[PDB]
Formats: sequence, C-alpha cells, structure tokens
Amino acid sequence: MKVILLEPLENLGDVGQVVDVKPGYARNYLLPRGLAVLATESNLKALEARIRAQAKRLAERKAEAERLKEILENLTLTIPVRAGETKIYGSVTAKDIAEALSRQHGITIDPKRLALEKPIKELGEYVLTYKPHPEVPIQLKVSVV
Amino acid sequence: PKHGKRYRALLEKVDPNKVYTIDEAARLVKELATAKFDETVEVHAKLGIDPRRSDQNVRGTVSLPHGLGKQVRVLAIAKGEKIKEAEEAGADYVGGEEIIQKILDGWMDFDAVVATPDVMGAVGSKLGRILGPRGLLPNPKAGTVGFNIGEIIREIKAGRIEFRNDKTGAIHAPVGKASFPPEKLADNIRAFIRALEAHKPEGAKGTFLRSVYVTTTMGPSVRINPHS
Amino acid sequence: SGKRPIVANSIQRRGKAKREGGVGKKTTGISKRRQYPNLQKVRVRVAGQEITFRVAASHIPKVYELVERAKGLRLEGLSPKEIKKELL
RNA sequence: GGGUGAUUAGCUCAGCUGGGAGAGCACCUCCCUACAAGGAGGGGGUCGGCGGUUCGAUCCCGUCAUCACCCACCA
RNA sequence: GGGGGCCUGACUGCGAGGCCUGCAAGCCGAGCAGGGGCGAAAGCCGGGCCUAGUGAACCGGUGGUCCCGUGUGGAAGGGC
RNA sequence: GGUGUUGGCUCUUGGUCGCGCCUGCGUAGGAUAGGUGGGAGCCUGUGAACCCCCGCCUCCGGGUGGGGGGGAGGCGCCGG
Ligand SMILES: [Mg+2]
Ligand SMILES: [Mg+2]
Ligand SMILES: [Mg+2]
Ligand SMILES: [Mg+2]
Ligand SMILES: [Mg+2]
Repeated sequence: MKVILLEPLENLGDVGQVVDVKPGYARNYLLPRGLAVLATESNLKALEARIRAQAKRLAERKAEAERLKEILENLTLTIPVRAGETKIYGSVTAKDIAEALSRQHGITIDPKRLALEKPIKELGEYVLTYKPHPEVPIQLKVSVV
Repeated sequence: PKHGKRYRALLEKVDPNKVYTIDEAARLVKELATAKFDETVEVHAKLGIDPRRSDQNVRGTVSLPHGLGKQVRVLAIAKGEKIKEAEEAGADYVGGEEIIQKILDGWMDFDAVVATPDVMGAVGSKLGRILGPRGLLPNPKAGTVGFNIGEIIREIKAGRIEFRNDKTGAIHAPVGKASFPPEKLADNIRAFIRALEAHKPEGAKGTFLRSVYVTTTMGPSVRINPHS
Repeated sequence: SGKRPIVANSIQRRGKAKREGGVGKKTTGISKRRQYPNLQKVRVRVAGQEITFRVAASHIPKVYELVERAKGLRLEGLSPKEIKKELL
C-alpha cells in the first residue's frame, strides 16, 4: 500500500519516502496511531504542494537578505552619545541599537535578531553580526563617539 | 607443480559470457586458440534425455566439404573381391584371415573399419567384445554397409561422425586443422548441425540444446550463445 | 444481513458436482446451496469514539476513503450512531 | 490405464547405491554319547521368465506374468 | 478327408435376382470394371463342408478426406 | 489443504535450477584411469623440480587445493 509517513521509523524509511506496506500494517497500526497517511491522488498533490512551498519559500525569506546584504554592509552606523573618553558613561543595548537606525538611517530591523550577548561599554568603530535569517550572516558596522 | 599459470591467460582477453557474433568472431577466434599446429571445433552439446528408454542408440554419417588431413591407416579386413575394388587410397596390402593375429601379435597400428559384414562369425568371436566401445564394431551405420562400401573409403575423405550420443549427448566436430585457412574454420558449423539435426531421439520432455562452446583441442571455453 | 457500501448480500446460486470426463462424458449431481460474502467488522476512529462496519473485503478501504474524505466535516454533535449514517 | 512395491534354495529370509549365490530350519551319514541338544562333508537354486546398456548385473534400464494397496474411464 | 508348392480374393467400387420374415435384421448370389494370386489352359479366388461362436441406436478415441467452418484469413469443433 | 479477512521480528530445515568448488579405488597396470570426443604438444625464464603449514575426502594408499627465500627444467609421444 503506497502510503507516506511523518515519523521516521527506521524500518520503512525516513519521512517523505512513500512505501508499499502490507495493508494490515497500515490498517491496524499506522494511520490510527498517527504514523502515516493514505497517499491518494488528492493527498498526493496536497502535501506535494506543501513541499512545493517551503522548498520554494526559502526565497522570499532568503534572498530578501541578499538584496540587503551587499547593500547594508556598504554603510556605517554612528551613535553619538556623550560619555567618557576611554569607556562609555552608561551603555548601549541591542534593544536600543535598533532605534538608532530609526533616528538616523530610517530602517526597521529586529533587535534580538542580532548577535550581542552583552552590551558594549567602550568605543571604537566596532562591527557586529546581524541576523535576518540563520543562513546569510551579515556583519554590521557601528561606531560611537 | 599444480595446474599451470597460462590457463589463467587467454580467457582474460576473451570476455566469456557475452556474444561475439560466432561467425565473424571465428576470425579472431583464430588468434584466440594459438594452439600447436592444428585446431578442432568441439561442439558437443548434451541432450535433455536419458541413457535408456529402449535403445535410442543413434548412428549416422556426416558430409564435410574438404576433409580430414593426415591418416587413419584403415587397413580393413575381408576375403574375395572386396579390397580388390578398394585399394586406391585408404586401404593397402591387406591379405586375409592369415593375418588377423597381427592384431594379436604381428603389427599393432590400426584404425578405421570400412569392410563388409561377410565374416562376422570370427571377429564377433575374437574381437566381438574386447573391441568396440573404443569406437568400433563393424556395425551398419558406421562404414560397413554391403557393396555400398564402394562409396565409403573415399567418403572418409568426406565424413565420419559416429552418432554415439550415449549418456552424455557427446558428439564432437574434430575437423579444423588451424592452418587450413580460416575458411575451413568458418563455413561448417551450420553444415555440422545440419547433419546433427537428423535422426534425433524421439519422445523427450526437454530441450535439445546445450553449451556448444565451440572450442579447439586446447582452446578457450565458456559458452558462446548458439544460434547462428 | 449484508449492508454497507458494498451493497452486497447472500445468493442462493446452485452448487453442483460433475465427475470429470470431457474426452468421454461428464457426470451430474446437483443441489441448492448458499453463497455468502466476506463481510467482517471494521473499526475506525473519526476523531471521537470508534465505529464498526460489517463491510465486505471488496470495499474495505472505501471506509478509509470515506474517512479520509470527512476532513472538514462537522463531525461531532455527540452522535456516534448518527455519524455512521452521515458517512456519505 | 495412471505409480510404489515385490519375486532368489523345499521354507522365513540377507546380498550394497556392479563385481564367482549365501546364513539358519528340514533331508543323507559320521562324531561324543542310548536318545537329542551340538559340530564336519556333500548336495541342493532358470536370482519369476525376455531383452538391452556394462569388460562384467541378484542390484542399471524397458515390456510381460502372478499378486497387494490408491484414483477412475467404461457408451 | 490326409501331404507338397506358389500365394493373400479374410480385395476395392458396385451388384441383378431371390430364401426367411411384422420392423430391424439375417442369408445366398451369378454379372462388370481397377488390380492381383494359382494353373500350360478350361477355370477358380468377394474366407474356413455347413448349420452356433454374437449387440440397434446414443456417447466418446485413433487414421485419412476435393467437405462445413459464423465480417475476413488461420485456428478450435463438426461432417464423410 | 489453499486464499482474503492477516500484521510486525526472528532461528532453521528440504528441494528445484545455474555458478563457483570437494570426490570418482577389483586384479592387472607406477598408482586411487568417472564417461564421451579430439589430442601432440603442453607448461615453464610474469616460474617447474628433491626441501616446512594447513584444509577436504580418503579405500593409510594417497587424491585436491592457498601458502615458502630457491630458479631451469617437468608430464604428455610411443612402450606395456
Ligand atoms: Mg578412415
Ligand atoms: Mg558441410
Ligand atoms: Mg448476511
Ligand atoms: Mg477432451
Ligand atoms: Mg484455511
């Protein structure tokens, strides 16, 4: 019986590979226990359209970065903040790093989608690693005075 | 010593289980064999029957375009006007029933039968059991058929072939001779099976096909695919 | 009874006997006998509860067809017997 | 008909996947004992006939014949 | 009736006329052609000196046959 | 008995048909010569013979093979 499973039981294969099984193996086991589906022409091109989505979805969410990767890196970021002259008075936070784009460069980027475990307290034209998607690592240029 | 190391030779350059095309393939079979100063055909093929079922003994004769080559001596045996009309070639200096003890103790160097079943009462007594299964007994369908023997000792120069299929299908085309061009090794497998496809055994549940191979006295082996 | 999408049932069609021949003649022996389908119960879930089907082995998956059809179907209302009836 | 099987002395019987037919009982006699135990000699066979392979058949193979078992095909 | 020789006429295609008799049968049979046996020829040979030694029809096997053979060509089955 | 109801996991066993492999034992005759048909060369200097291990069968006689530095000859003709 041609049926596809969704939990990789290392006896009939990994998820995705349809397999012919004895009907009883499917009648009194899989589908009741939520292991497989009767892959009909309806339930074929059903989920076949699904794999026609996510496998193609990574494009309006993937290349959308590259249309900004080799663009965003071609810029600086300046955060004028009164401070000491070898260590900042206070700090600069990723949460606050984002709106620095809004008060100068007018771009909306996500906070916690940014590699910065701790805040920076000393100056220097430093460069960070922003993430718009865990696939296209972009390095971000910043500076404080 | 053991088994030899050249046997692990020519076969690596033959591709055993394949095709070849048989006919036009014999032309490089010529450089396959490379035996001594000769070559044979060796067809064999084992029947799909049983040694018994009454007595499907089977005998016959073959044609063969050119012929054999060397000698079988023949010698033969009769009494009267028999060898009289048969001594231009294969037979010579026979004598009579005062010589057969040269079979006993005189001249030991004999082969080929012809002759005529005219004095069987004595050879069926003296050589009636202790000679035959080598490939003898005057017999009929074996070069011993009355006055018709007149067209036989020159038919040696044509064909022999004893249809002794026995327990093992057997049969064996032995006329190649290598240096007899390759033509004498190319245009006769068909005319061989044409006489082999003759008085076959009758009533058998199976096939009349096996192996065939076509090999020399010491040539390669491993199948061929028999058809044409 | 027979019931179920098979719409199958029992038939009385005759069972007979003939001692062989054909190269001579063939005998006779008759009687009337009953033929039955191969109906068996069929368990299935459908979200809530189970429900049995005295269906024949011809049209077993038709239920699994029917079930796999009843996706976006208002299936509940606390009505298990009524569900089977509503199964198309 | 289809297939499994036998059959050897007078008898109940071996022979071994091929190579001079044999062990018991019965029959004749000789022994030690008078009987019957028990030994030694000899006779006894168409391996059911007929054939084919085999150098060579009790055995390999194929019909007959007298059985025995099982499944019909007889208008 | 007892011996010997040569043979296959215990042929094929017909077959007038008749015995018996309800039907079906059964029985004898001269005559011709094809071809043959015997005998020098006349001639005889279509089983046996005779009267008993047998089985309608239905069904089916085997061998031949200018036959029929389903839209047509083979084939399958049938028919003589 | 077979099959659908009837599903997962596993151990083993018989046979059929090919392949790669182990054998083939009266005397005589080196000797343990399955059969048939050819067959005089065959192997060998990319490797033989006198020398160590092992396996299988075995008729104690050996038949068959993967192994060792050694490196020029050994079986077949024929006889019997
Ligand atoms: Mg000759
Ligand atoms: Mg020819
Ligand atoms: Mg019912
Ligand atoms: Mg029939
Ligand atoms: Mg059952």
